[PDB]
Amino acid sequence: PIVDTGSVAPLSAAEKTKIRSAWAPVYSTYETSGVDILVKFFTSTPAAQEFFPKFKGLTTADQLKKSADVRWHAERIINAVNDAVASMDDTEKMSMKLRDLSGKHAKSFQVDPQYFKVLAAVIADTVAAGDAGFEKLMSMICILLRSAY
Amino acid sequence: PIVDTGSVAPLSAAEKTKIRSAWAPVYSTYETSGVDILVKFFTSTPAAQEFFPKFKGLTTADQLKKSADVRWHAERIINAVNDAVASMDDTEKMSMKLRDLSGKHAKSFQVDPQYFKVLAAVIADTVAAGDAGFEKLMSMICILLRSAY
Ligand code: HEM
Ligand code: HEM
Repeated sequence: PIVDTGSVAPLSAAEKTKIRSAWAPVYSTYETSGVDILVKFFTSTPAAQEFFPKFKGLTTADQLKKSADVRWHAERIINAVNDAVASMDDTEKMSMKLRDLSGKHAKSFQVDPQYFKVLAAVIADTVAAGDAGFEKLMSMICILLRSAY
Repeated sequence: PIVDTGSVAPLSAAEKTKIRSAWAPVYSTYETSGVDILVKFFTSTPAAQEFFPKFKGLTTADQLKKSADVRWHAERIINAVNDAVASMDDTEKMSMKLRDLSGKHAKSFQVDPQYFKVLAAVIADTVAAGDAGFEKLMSMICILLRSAY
């Protein structure tokens, strides 16, 4: 499963290749992909809904998909992941980016760090439900997004 | 016209209101708006094309609108402006954001500062062709994006 603590073994050349493949199609239409994922996560995880101030008032999955605020937010998340995917070969760069992102969440957005793996789960279940290699990537991302807390 | 040097008078309550109105519709579909603007700017201003490394190979306005890299890039620009519009009342905040953005362009992206006003012109011509109040906002944005150079 997806972890957000400790450490995970390096990604193997085989795993990286599987990821790039499973990913490519999803990013080709991140506009949509992104929105669905975020809408799915949000509608099914009420406890974290209070952390998206700009979505106050939006309850149905219908309204959300029509809000430009939901789309922007969803588009940024989906690309942060895309950035990671693109840095799988430069673990150095991937860290700097996410560690910076971790800081923003902890100091400015003040979001509960427990949902990182919950949303990561939806992204994984959507992009490549079942792949363990992709679960590693999401675990690294989660572990790093919590580094600032 | 749009300036990127010196200073400009403060926005009047009247101008701000005109701006918010002319903007709202555009942002409601920034996904599209953004792409068109960026595609227009890029296709008609060759001299600045070499500054978008990720667009190498893309020449027709057809290819561009299909590239996820163009879309992401266009979506970020369009929102930076949206951020400004939202800060028209807090000139303080608007500065910090843009001054930071100025730095990234000068130190990391290494873009020629002369195109800020050229692209700003297309955004203005598209969102509210003719409005002088909107030209002020774009001027403030341009003056600030050059502060780091
Ligand atoms: C799946 C892992 C996640 C990634 C990679 C991620 C990525 C992002 C990105 C790319 C941004 C833009 C940062 C910026 O504005 O400069 C961001 C902003 C934000 N994130 Fe996360 N995020 C993740 C999970 C979460 C979770 C679980 C929450 C909390 C429920 C959350 C709440 C927010 C909020 C409140 C903002 C800013 C809202 C705004 O001003 O639009 N994020 N995130
Ligand atoms: C209309 C004024 C402009 C605004 C408000 C603006 C805003 C932005 C924003 C928000 C980003 C991303 C910042 C980040 O994530 O680090 C960006 C990136 C960038 N901008 Fe600008 N920009 C403007 C004009 C320009 C111009 C005219 C050039 C070209 C000469 C330029 C070239 C770049 C480059 C090279 C990037 C890298 C993005 C990438 O390909 O990944 N920008 N800009």
